[PDB]
Formats: sequence, structure tokens, C-alpha cells
Amino acid sequence: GPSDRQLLLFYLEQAEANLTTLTDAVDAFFTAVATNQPPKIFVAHSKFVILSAHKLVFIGDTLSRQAKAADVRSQVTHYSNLLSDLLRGIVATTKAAALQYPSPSAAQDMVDRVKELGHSTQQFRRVLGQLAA
Amino acid sequence: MDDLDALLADLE
Repeated sequence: GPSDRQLLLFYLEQAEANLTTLTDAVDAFFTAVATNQPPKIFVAHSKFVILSAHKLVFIGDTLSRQAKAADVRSQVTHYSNLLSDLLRGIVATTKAAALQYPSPSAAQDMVDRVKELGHSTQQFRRVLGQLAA
Repeated sequence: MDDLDALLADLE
């Protein structure tokens, strides 16, 4: 439908822009962990990842509320829920990596949630492009 | 979707 297609193309463009900020924040986060930075540093970078990814959750929320097509609503609500779940996972594992610092396993858990977030957000964007086509 | 201010607050 016309209104859905226009909505999707528009928010695909916004998603692509926000994905840039997220990639920079995730990269910076990985670099912090790879140079063995302490909690005052990697906890800050965690917050940057969360804030920038939350922009994509919000796009999903906005899109899902206004899309007419059942399959569009379904897919975008899935990714909004999935990304929201992963953000809580990042808050949880970051706190645990700080509380147990220095712990290589705690840090790898945190790193894994952030990696999964990176993958899932890229996948969200891919699906928007597919829906818009 | 959660409130962003609340997620950040829990790391602060």
C-alpha cells in the first residue's frame, strides 16, 4: 500500500543514518574492551551504545504504530522487542563486568551482547529495505 | 520499548 511504502522508505533512510552513529559507538566500545579499559571507560561506552541503538528501537516503535499492513506491524514490532531485550541484556552484563572487574569472562559476556545487538540492528535495517520493496 | 533515561540511569 502507498502510505506504508512511503513510511517504510522514509524510516529506512532514518535507520541508515542512525546505524552510522551506532556503528561508531559499537566500534568505540569494542576498542575500549580490546585495550583493557577499566569500568569508568567501558561503562560510559556501554551507555553510548544503548543510547544510539535506542534510536532504532524508537523508529521501530513509531513505524509499528502507524503501519497498516499486518506483516509490517509484526516484523517491526519483533525487532523493536528484540532490540529492547538486548539493551536490557547490555545493561545487565555491563553492570556485572563492572562489579566483577577485572573478569575476562564477565567482559566477554558483555562483548557478546553488544555483538548480538550489532547483528540484530543490521538485520532490522535489512528487513526494512525488504519491506519497502 | 523502555524509557532511555531509565536505562542510562541504571548505569549511572
